[PDB]
Amino acid sequence: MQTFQADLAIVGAGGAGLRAAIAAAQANPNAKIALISKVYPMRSHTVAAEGGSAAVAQDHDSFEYHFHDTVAGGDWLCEQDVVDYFVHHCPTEMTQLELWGCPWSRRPDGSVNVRRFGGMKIERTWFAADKTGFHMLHTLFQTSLQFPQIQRFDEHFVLDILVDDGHVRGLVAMNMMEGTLVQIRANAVVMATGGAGRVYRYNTNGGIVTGDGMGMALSHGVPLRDMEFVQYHPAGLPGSGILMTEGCRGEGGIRDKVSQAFWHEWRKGNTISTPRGYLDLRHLGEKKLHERLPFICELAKAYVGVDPVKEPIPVRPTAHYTMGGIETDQNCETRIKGLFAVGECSSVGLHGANRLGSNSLAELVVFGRLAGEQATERAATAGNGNEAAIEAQAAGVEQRLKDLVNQDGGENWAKIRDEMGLAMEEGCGIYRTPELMQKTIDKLAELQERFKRVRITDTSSVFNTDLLYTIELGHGLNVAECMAHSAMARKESRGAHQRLDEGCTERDDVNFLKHTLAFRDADGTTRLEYSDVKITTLPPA
Amino acid sequence: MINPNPKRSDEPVFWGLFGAGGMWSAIIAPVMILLVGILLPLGLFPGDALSYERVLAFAQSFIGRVFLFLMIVLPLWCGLHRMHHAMHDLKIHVPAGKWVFYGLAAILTVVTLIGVVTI
Amino acid sequence: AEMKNLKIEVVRYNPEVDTAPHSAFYEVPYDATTSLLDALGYIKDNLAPDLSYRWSCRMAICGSCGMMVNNVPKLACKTFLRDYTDGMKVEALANFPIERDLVVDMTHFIESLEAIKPYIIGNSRTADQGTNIQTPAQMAKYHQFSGCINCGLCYAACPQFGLNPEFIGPAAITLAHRYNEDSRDHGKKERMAQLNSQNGVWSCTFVGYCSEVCPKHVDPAAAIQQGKVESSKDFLIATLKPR
Amino acid sequence: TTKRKPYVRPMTSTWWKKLPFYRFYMLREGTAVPAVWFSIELIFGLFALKNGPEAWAGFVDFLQNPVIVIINLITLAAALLHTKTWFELAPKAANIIVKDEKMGPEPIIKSLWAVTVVATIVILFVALYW
Ligand SMILES: Cc1cc2nc3c(=O)[nH]c(=O)nc-3n(C[C@H](O)[C@H](O)[C@H](O)COP(=O)(O)OP(=O)(O)OC[C@H]3O[C@@H](n4cnc5c(N)ncnc54)[C@H](O)[C@@H]3O)c2cc1C
Ligand code: SF4
Ligand code: F3S
Ligand code: FES
Repeated sequence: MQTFQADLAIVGAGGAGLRAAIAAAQANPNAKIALISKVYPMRSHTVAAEGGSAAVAQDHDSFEYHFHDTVAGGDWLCEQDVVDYFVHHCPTEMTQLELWGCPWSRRPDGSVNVRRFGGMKIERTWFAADKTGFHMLHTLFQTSLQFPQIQRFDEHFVLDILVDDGHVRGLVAMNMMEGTLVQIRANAVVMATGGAGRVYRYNTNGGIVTGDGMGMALSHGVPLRDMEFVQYHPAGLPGSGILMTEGCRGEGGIRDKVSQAFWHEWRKGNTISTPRGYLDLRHLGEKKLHERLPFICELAKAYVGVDPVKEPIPVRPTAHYTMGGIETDQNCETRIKGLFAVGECSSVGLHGANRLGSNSLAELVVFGRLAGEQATERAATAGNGNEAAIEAQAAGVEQRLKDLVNQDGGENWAKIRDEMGLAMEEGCGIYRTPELMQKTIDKLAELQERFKRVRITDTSSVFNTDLLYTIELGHGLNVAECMAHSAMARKESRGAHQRLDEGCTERDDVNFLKHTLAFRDADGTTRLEYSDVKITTLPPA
Repeated sequence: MINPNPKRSDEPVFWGLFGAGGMWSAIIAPVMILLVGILLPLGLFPGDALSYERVLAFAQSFIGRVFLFLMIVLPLWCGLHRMHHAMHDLKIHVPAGKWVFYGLAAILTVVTLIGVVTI
Repeated sequence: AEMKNLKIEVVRYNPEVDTAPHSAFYEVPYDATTSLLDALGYIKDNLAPDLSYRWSCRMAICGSCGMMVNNVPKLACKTFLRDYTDGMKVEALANFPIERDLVVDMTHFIESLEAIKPYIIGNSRTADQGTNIQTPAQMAKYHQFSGCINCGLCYAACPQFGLNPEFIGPAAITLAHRYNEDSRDHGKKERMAQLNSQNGVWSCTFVGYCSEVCPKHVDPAAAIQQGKVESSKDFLIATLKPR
Repeated sequence: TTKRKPYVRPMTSTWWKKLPFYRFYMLREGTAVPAVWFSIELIFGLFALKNGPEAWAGFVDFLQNPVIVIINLITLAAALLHTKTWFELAPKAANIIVKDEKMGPEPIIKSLWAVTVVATIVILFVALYW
């Protein structure tokens, strides 16, 4: 078990991750930071964002304006002191990025131009054409390169985190190419692995958005806050679930109203059968479609034989953003000393019951910075640990893995995967019922079981993906169960979470203006608890 | 890996000439081939336009010597240049091809010069 | 309705068993909406679970799709079987060291992006000051070069590179030229040394194929060319500094 | 020890014969052969013109040989392919912004042809009218 030493380690190299790495670097120049990712950083999902990142910028705007737009949107389930913090720091991050080369689209004036996105009263969405995600990630990634302190571990799949006596001490990961186990020592780990959008049978996320990390914290007695909320995107193409942006409609482009209408059209015979689930833009015209949706047009022509300027794109809502994640304090820290979760994999308590368009990226650069910052501090304050316990731990991993490999049963992991996605699409959809919801929990547990009869027919060592997709599936199930259970329990209707059963169809601020915590025990059963939301200046009503 | 302090190449020099050569033979070569390679030998021209007497008369004019020179020389450097990389492209080994190809060019330069510098 | 079935060929290679790559053939169902990255998914899931390959975006923005189709560098996600009913051969990215099946060793690639210092340099302006002022006009100066997704395909295309793996490579140069061109940058000197090497812009004979194959239309050939005029310019001044 | 053994496909000196794009390339950079042969004749004539009056008649009668004629007809077609391609690649060495947009090669290209056109008429005019 080769042993690598570092000051603080970071799993994941998306926008949030890399932002975390760079500040750590800036925070401590003599630091030895370990950056790990199962894919080279430029392929992280952040690269897919097209809208833009938010930050107050116009003179007629204000923080209290942004603040209000955020709580309002999160249906009051937002940790208001966190929102405050977040908001006042967007501008400062958004300037550092430009300052690092990020080509924010400009004004004829020479200044940075902003757009209206996410239905916010006042625009404050900074943008780089409609490739904002791409540009932020690359600028971030490229900026990082200049720092010697940041040691990268490209295509290293993280199996687990070493933890003892309630304090993180490092992690195990697999050198994907060489197929070995690398053991990294650090007194703080930051975790940004991205969302669990691949869980659904239908999503927009990249194939690496399996929410491993989320599952990685669950095993260690950490809860996953407000996991019952999934933000479904309005336009989704078959199989690919390739998105069709929103800004199309502000411009004559042609909601639980249509969402609902086609959804309950499936029970009376009023749905209009199509090959997949008509977006007609014909009338749109070149100039607007190729300036705001050059991406939207090429994926449509590509995967459906449909040109966004000549024919309609066949679509039906698919899963997009996972708000709930690892429970975190105001410093992005978890109930485990030295363990911070930043990015979408976390729950700083920023989005509540519904994320506001373009706030995700902002969050990344905003908390990312803090995430690295507080890590460096707790980093030089950790103090030593019982070496035998740590080392005894790494062995549990190499062993549990061996146990996993030797596992047999003839179950095709890929088939399980399908079924799980298929269950999620039906029981945790735009509209959940105690009836269908139950069915998915049952299906979910059932699969958890079958997961034990899966055999990995591939035993090779150079870049074994058959083995990884499986490990990933492992986490998929686990997290997928908090979502389900969480949802089933929240007997109310809030933002992302919409039920149809008597006495739950409406938002209840009396009994459910609290947070949802799912814990997975060694017994394999998911326990739920409830916490209270921090109000500061904007009480509900 | 990759040399942190690479050897600065001289290519710009030859690319400089080559660049100009290629631009001249692009604009002027065709017509030249035309008159000289096809019109003149088949006598397709008016009276004594392309006859020895008037030709020489042009050849000895300033603008004439200058033109001839470039016309010949220039293309050389554009052409012979390519021919040199032709080797690499074809993975063809040529002993000191650099010198052979470029050398040859430097040779006819002077020769061509002699040709026109005399009369 | 019913669906067609297409016979597809894949150049497999296992460094633990095979001595050299060898072809394999799979029967895959498909339609006008079916893409190759989707065709690859199918197989691993039902025909050979040991098939390895890199992917993720599923939308030609991640740039991990790099692979060979009929001797053409393409992105599997942006490649469709409807166009290959008369045969389809898929091999590991062209001009790279196959590690396993369709996953190749990207080390030199990355090396290159790093060696050219792809980052803003020497701009003292800080967060507080506010954003730097850049007009669309200045921004057009380098905008195009910036759409690079590090997909690997230009290298697989340039013969000069295949002959000369010591060549920093097109994209690499492109990336550089981008930042040189960005008015907000003042670190051009820190990049010239590499760009002026025999393995810099001068390993290029301008075949104009990389620009022909980029799936994002970056037109590196142009960058490289523009880069030549730059280095060709540099060389000049240099011959003039007895300073 | 590692279990990796990287398979490196060899690159042959015939790599270009494969894909037609490579083939069109070789003709361009291969357009140089004729481009020289003509520059060589030029020199023969420059020298031939000066050498002697009677040495000239031999010269013309030389290019008057069917073979030499063809070769030049070729050298000319080549001189146009070259001129054709060269005009298409040139624009790419320039980075020109016109009102917040990097203008393409279509403006430069079309104008290079014009000059080229204007030249020929002149060269031909001066050459045959006096
Ligand atoms: C198509 C699309 C468009 C979007 N558009 C916008 C928008 O316009 N505006 C906005 O505000 N938000 C938008 N979002 C949401 C937002 O982009 C994401 O929430 C955000 O990018 C997530 O970034 P992240 O830093 O948390 O990590 P990600 O970018 O998902 O990266 C996670 C990282 O962790 C690594 N990792 C994962 N598992 C492991 C493992 N086991 N071991 C090692 N490494 C691992 C991955 O390799 C990767 O580097 C969009 C999302 C999608 C899917
Ligand atoms: S130069 Fe273009 S095609 Fe090549 S890797 Fe970069 S983005 Fe891809
Ligand atoms: S085609 Fe190859 S030769 Fe250079 S100009 Fe592009 S990398
Ligand atoms: S696999 Fe995402 S870019 Fe092709």
